[PDB]
Amino acid sequence: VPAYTSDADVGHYLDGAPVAGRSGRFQDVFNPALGRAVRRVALAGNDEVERAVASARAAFPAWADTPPIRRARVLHRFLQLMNEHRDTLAAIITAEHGKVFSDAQGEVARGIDIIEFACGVPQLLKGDFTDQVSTGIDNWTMRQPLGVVAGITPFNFPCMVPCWMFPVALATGNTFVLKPSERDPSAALFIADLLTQAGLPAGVFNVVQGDKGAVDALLDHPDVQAVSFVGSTPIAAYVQQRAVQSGKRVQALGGAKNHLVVMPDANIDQAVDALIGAAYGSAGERCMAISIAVLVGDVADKIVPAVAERARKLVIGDGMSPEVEMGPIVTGEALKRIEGYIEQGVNEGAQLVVDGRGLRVPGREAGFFTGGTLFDHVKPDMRIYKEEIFGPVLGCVRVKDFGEAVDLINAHEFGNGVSCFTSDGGIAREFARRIQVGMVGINVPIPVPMAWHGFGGWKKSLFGDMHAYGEEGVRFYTRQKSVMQRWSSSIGKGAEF
Amino acid sequence: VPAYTSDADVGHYLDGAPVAGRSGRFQDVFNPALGRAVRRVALAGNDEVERAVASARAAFPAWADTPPIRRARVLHRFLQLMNEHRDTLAAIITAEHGKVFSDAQGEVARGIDIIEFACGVPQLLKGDFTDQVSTGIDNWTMRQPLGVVAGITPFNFPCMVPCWMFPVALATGNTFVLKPSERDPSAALFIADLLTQAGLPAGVFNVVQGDKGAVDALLDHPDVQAVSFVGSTPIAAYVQQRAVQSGKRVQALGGAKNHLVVMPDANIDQAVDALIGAAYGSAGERCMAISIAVLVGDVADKIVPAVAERARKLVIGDGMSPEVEMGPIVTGEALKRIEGYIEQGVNEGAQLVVDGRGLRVPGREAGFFTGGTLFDHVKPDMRIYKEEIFGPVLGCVRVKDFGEAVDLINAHEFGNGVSCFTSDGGIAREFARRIQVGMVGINVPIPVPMAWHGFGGWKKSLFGDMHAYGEEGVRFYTRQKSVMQRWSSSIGKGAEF
Amino acid sequence: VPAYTSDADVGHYLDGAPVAGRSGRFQDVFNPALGRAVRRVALAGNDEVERAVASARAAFPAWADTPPIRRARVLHRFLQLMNEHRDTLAAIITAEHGKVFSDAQGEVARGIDIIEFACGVPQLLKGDFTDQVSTGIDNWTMRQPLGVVAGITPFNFPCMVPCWMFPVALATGNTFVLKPSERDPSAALFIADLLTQAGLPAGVFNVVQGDKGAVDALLDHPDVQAVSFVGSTPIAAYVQQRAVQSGKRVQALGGAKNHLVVMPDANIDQAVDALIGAAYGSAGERCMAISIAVLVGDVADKIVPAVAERARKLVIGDGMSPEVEMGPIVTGEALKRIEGYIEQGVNEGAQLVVDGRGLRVPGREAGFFTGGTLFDHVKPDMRIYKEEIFGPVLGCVRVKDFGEAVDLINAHEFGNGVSCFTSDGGIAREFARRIQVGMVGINVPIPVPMAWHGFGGWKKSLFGDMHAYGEEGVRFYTRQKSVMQRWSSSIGKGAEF
Amino acid sequence: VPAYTSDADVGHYLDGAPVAGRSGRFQDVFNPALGRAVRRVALAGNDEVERAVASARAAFPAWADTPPIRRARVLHRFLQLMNEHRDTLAAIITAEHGKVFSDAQGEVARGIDIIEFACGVPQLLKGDFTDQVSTGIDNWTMRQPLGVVAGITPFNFPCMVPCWMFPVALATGNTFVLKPSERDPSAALFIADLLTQAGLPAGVFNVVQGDKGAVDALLDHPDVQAVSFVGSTPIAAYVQQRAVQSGKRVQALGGAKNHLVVMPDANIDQAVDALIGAAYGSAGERCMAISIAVLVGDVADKIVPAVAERARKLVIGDGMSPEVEMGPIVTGEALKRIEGYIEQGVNEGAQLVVDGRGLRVPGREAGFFTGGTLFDHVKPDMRIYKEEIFGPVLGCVRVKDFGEAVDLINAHEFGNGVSCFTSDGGIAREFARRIQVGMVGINVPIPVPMAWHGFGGWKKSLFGDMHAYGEEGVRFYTRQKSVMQRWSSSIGKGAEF
Ligand SMILES: NC(=O)c1ccc[n+]([C@@H]2O[C@H](COP(=O)([O-])OP(=O)(O)OC[C@H]3O[C@@H](n4cnc5c(N)ncnc54)[C@H](O)[C@@H]3O)[C@@H](O)[C@H]2O)c1
Repeated sequence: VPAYTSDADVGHYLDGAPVAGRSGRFQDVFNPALGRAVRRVALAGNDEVERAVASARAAFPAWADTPPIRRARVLHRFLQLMNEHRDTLAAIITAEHGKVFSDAQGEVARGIDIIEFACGVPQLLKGDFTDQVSTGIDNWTMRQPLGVVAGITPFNFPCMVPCWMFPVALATGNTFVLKPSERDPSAALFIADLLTQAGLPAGVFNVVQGDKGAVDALLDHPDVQAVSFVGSTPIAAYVQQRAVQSGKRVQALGGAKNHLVVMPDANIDQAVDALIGAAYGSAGERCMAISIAVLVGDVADKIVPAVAERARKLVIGDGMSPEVEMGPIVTGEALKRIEGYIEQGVNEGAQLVVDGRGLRVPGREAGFFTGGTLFDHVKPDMRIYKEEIFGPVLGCVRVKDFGEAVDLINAHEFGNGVSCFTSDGGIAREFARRIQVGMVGINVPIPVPMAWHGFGGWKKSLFGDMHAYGEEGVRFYTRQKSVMQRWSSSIGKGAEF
Repeated sequence: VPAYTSDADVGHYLDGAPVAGRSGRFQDVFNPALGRAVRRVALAGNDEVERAVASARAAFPAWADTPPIRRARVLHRFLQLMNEHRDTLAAIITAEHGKVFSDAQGEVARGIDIIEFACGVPQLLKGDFTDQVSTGIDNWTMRQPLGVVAGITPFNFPCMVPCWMFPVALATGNTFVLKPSERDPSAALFIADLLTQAGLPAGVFNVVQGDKGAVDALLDHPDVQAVSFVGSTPIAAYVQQRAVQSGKRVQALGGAKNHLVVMPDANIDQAVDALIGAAYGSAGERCMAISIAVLVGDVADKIVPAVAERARKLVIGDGMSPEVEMGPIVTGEALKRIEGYIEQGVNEGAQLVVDGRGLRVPGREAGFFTGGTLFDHVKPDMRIYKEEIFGPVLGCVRVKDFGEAVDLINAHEFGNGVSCFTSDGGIAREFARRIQVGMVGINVPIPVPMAWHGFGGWKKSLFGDMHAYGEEGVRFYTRQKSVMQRWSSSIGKGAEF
Repeated sequence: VPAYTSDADVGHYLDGAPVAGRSGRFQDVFNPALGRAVRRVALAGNDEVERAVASARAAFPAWADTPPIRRARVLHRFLQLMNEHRDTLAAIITAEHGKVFSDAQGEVARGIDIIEFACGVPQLLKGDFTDQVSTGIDNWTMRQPLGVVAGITPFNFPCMVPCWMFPVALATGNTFVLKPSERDPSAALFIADLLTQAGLPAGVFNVVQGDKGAVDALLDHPDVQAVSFVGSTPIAAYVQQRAVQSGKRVQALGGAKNHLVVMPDANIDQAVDALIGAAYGSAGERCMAISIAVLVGDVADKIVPAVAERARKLVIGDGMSPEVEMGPIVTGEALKRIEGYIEQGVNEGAQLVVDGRGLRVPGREAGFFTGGTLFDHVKPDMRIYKEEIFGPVLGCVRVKDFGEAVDLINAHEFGNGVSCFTSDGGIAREFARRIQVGMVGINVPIPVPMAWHGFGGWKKSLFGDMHAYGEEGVRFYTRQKSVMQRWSSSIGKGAEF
Repeated sequence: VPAYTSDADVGHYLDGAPVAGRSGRFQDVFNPALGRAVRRVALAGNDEVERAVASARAAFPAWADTPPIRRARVLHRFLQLMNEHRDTLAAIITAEHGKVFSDAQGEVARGIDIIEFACGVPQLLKGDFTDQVSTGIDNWTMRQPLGVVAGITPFNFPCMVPCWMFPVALATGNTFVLKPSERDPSAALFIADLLTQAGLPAGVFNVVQGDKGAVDALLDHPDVQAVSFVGSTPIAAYVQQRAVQSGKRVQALGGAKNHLVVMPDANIDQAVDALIGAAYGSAGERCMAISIAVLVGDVADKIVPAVAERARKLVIGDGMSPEVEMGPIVTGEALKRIEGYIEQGVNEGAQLVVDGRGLRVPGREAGFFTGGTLFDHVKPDMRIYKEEIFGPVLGCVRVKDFGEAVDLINAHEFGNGVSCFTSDGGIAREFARRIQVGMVGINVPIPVPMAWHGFGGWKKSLFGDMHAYGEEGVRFYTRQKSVMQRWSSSIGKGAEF
């Protein structure tokens, strides 16, 4: 599969067709491996957002009246098409985001998993029927679609996060307007085209490109019923407040600071492999990336020297090269912020075991590249421990026993993911049932739940009370109706009745 | 059972014991049938709210560690005690609220139904277990309690609405702080005493009396996790906004304007009986009360003359008299507001078929009594159609056919309850699946769902995305955790392993 | 699509490849439209059955260890292949069975529906997890595959009935041996080939052709765990007895005698259309075919004259002709038995309104053709009312009111399907909740439940206690295991633990 | 609580009242601690069985028409009564069965748990409702009662096993006829009296005493729909065959041979305590009793010497003495058979570490008493390993590693219960998912599942395909009905419609 190249402007999607921007405002889109802009993306105004919402509202009733099995068959055709063109989408993601090609393939596969789950929506839409609640009265419940829903997605997963939202929403009978991240929008348009090739009626799925202005226009529109958001914690709080102020259902996912605990009885080699992978995959630009390593007892001297040796030997380069393990950062501002965090960590007393600054890649000297960074003797009061770096920086914190590690983890402001490596059943049971984290792994560095369970963190990692996809996602996109029924005597109509 | 009389001050409940107020501010509590104050209720300050929250937080961990079956057994003993003392509670409710004694007995029975449902919580807390999601990895989910939750309840159901909230919350493993309506608080204290007699540990259930100040103190406290509110629409919106601003889970129920549709093929006598009962039970002080009668075709001339004849013959008096069908209004200000609504309805062109103003009850001349009021030829642009009166006022709106009635109902701002009387299966099916209302009745004037389904309206009748009690109530009070587990080889420990 | 022609012998399927018979015994296979044999089918001995069972048992462990999502993906590829080659399978079914081409297409579509449901097996295999049943003890359940299962299918649905069984059994992790009807076996082999093209491992699905001897060999084999059977009532009882005697799980479906009730307030034209279709589709060779019309009140004179007029105008001929509505009978012996039933009905006093005997089709004079037959004034004591004819014969029974019809239906020995045509809600509710029939239709002549509900009749129509496909089908193919877990203190291993 | 004494004849229960026997045949009932008969029990003939079945069939329709919530309230009152009189029932059980008083109290508590689960039947009877399966068609399922069901129970649990059956059957809407064990029938009558005091209508619950003749009369009766049986394997197979031959739903539970595995990393003291308790509680007369101890590696020398030391120090005497840990055997024939098994074990080469024969209890010299017996070096080919002794006999089998123990357990003919003691997570996971046993314990000697999961073994331990109580028990007592509904246009009735 050849590398993705294109210079045309990136527009919006409306009525089952691409449309060029009309506001006159554009933003450059960079190739991170080259360090220069390659195309532009239009920034939609209020009128284009209103046009997309009107199209979705016009399309909603007929799509809602469609039986769920036919909607599932449309999603089945879309799944076939997605399996057909996975390499092209992965190449687009590598070109714009900058991750490794195999990582993009894995992201596409993870989105296809959610689509596979959504294909079975007739089973998921079962209501409850109760007969003879009193003498001659029956009572049953069902769930019905809301209307027009909106989704706002980040840059690090331009394909998987939209697949967390739109398949289930379309399966339950809603219409969707998507606002992708402006740093890598092309994938969204690609997906929309595939949705049109699968037989989806026009207006059911629309795309608008833009920034904070388009988000505010979406949040203020009275014809929008629900909002799903994925991003950082402050923006999630702002989105939740503004959407609740206008009377909408909101779910918003925030940031993370994920810990991995190594017990004295853990497998050392597997723990080192897990730490390396989960800390330096995709250059640490994942919500489930491990950023703090908690070392218990005397295993620290068996972990830090090994991990450092693996950190210096990472292969860094262009994402389309097969042997490359880590790609560049998305933008230069993010790279500068990561370097500032490293400088702050050095200034506040943490030991800099491995320094990744000042990296030059041959043939990619202008790319936004950096090396892996490893700290030691990190303290809870340091800024590199409390704040989210979102880069290839790993810190090590040493504790005396299991209870100290549990208390340290429970005191953090984030509750997204946690992992523990051990061979003892009782320790695993107590850690699983005592930790204040939404997603827990036992010898699993990145515990992303399956498509039929749902994704969601605790504390400041989630604003709302429902999770993404799964049965939680099904319930978020529908509203419950109850019906109580009885009849009187029919002898009036005739003796036969 | 004798009438309830008492002159002691009404205080708060803390640590399994009543406590007198310490702020120094009190509010009078009236007997509506007599028209004069009979006791006082203390208004808690910020310090007393903080004390209650601290007690609940101290009690939370041990109660959460208790197995669900033992919590269910505590609730079972509480159910036995509630069945033992139902008449005393009903007499208290009649004395303070002013409803008929049989109506109070029905309210207590409806609360006991929710307690009966909550007794079966071990079945409801089943998680999902999946084996071999990949080779050697298992994945399971569970739901865990939130912590300290708060409930805010209105005056019209001083017993049933608190039973919508605290039984399920206690069954799932939370601690509860209740803020009852200050117009009739005594019942809450009674319930708390019963909860202590059933073996509930101290601090798990606390009561604070007060007003907007106590509500703000509860909404601002950082140790409170969830808020449940029942009341009018503006206060519900205010509560939701203020609680979301501090990062809490919120559910808030608002007002209503319930319609009943009479089709040309309906049973006339049963329709008249249903209209009379559902419009003039409890003096129209119910969220599920019918306030608009929609008459289709030529049945209007068969409905209005009959209903009016029943409206003039209502027996009105003190709630403890067995023959009385309707009691007084809760306060004199509410009576004045209802009379103002009647005057407005006369001024705007509606025909006043039956006028209930200027009623004097022999022996209860100082009571807040009023008669039944019936309007005719009500239009959608009138204020008596758009706004909630919350009194014994019924208006009649005439339409030409089924579609006009459906369009009229779907254009209202409220979506709480709706009813339709017919003998045709297709009309019932289309009405049930097309109406934009949360709770639907077919020949059922007041379609309150069963304890295992849940209570909730649509549009401006509910702020949030979860319903009260049932599985929705169970999910509102818990948070989901996912666990993924795997193990490595054990050959290192020995050849036997 | 051309008509299907082939003269090769029909063999068995083993280890992912066709195999020729080795017993030396064959049976002729007829083309019903031509009236002559066109090919042969081998009849397997005991050794070939044992070979198939051994292959399935050898393949079972690896297939059971496969994660459910990969099995679902194999079924997804099989679904794609089935959608690709539906017309060829329909042509084969028309050539051997003799039904109309559109009817065969509908049968293939109905099987594809069950495959679509089975593709979502990871959701269906969720167990129950409960935490802290007592202090420190957890309890969870799961369902695991049985092993080798066997299926026995009739002639009238050579594709749909096997799809009732093998997709769910393969999804839950079992291996399958199929014994198709010897009258039309080719479709089974076709399906097996498709299953091999989708990536199914060898030995997971095997086919053996034969007769009572092969069935007895399957029922006596100690390595077979479960048996599913579809056929007539006496054979179902025999199969259940013989399989239970050897300690196996059994489900067996029997015969039917389906009634349709016409109320005085029903739509006459729609009732006539439903009666014609459900009585003369596929020449009455369906378990859900309507064979008795129950007429209530004075509607009989509006039903019998119309239906008869439609019965004389049926177009009968070769199944590949587009304008043909009814095809021939499967064999000449069945045609002779149907004619004997008609003669018996004439002899016992029923009025022969329309006689279908003595039919000659131009160009198909040797085919097993017969016309539609209509009786009137049928009594419960007649043999044409009590016994199943399984042909294009419809009888009419007149009753006075609703209760008489209900009592008549509840006294029959069969309980498979029932239908009622009315416009009254109360009558529909009472009929649905009072009738002693497994499958009920309100204005639906053939109420076959959806893929996510399950298929099953009552009384003599089913031997066992579980239904086919759906959650019932999932539970039939799995066994439940419970696990209770606890751990002791880990302080012995170290102070850190 | 005083010891239970009574000399009146034990009769049957009919129409909510005790009735004396009329056949003229009686059987003596022994006090095992005294060794002499104390009363008689009548053995019902065919006519009395027919009378009980007729009474149940007469009572069935009204009980089935009762709403489930009222049936649940009847069960709630019964639960209150059972909690009130638990000590009297325990004393009766101790007097007739001969177990320790605390053991009888535990049995009563375990039955009360099942009653508590059954009190929540309205939630469990939820059907599935699906809207718009096609355009204008809805489909929903429900479950309805079967009719008259019969239960047959053993001697070792005269209270708990009947509570496995009749509460769920009554909750789902059936009528029950009970055939208790003739060795200790009084408890059944006691329970029936309590059921009458709770408001149960007459004829819903009937009791018949007897033996094989009464069982055959029950199995042959055409008005009985379902049979539940608990007992030994040969009788279970006979009952299943005879009940299937007459077309009934059957579930039958058989015998057991439960193994406990001790790993080298297990806690030695806790393992010894578990072995002693689970092997010598209730004199080994439990289906979940541990009869084989599997010792892996070098732990055998740390287990056998300790266990033997505990086996010689057991306190044996009358069950009403507080300090007694083990009571006598139920009959003298059972004691003789146990002694014969011990003699056979000595003859076939097993080492008799501890011999319990020749025991004399001071003051109870005529009682059917025996001591604890411990064998060592037991082989799979011995009769004491393959056959069920059902007494206080424990054998020890030594294996080399984990795989040998798993292979040994999987080769047995019984699959009821299994336990494994270890501190390693991976070993526990592999043992739980690989063992061919229905009920599994990790560090739990007796893994009886909770009331909301269900009880059932595998292989020769269960005949049928459904388990006892839980959702399996709910599904066994009900049959599923499907309803598909649609309506035509209503414009014919009028323009308004
Ligand atoms: N949707 C439902 O299920 C439901 C049920 C019952 C009643 N209601 C509604 O309740 C209303 C009648 O009850 P009410 O008159 O007691 O309602 P309300 O709005 O006064 O709510 C009562 C509660 O809110 C508190 N409250 C009142 N004003 C407040 C303020 N400004 N700030 C903060 N807290 C404040 C009170 O102290 C009390 O605890 C009607 O509108 C009726 O429709 C709704």
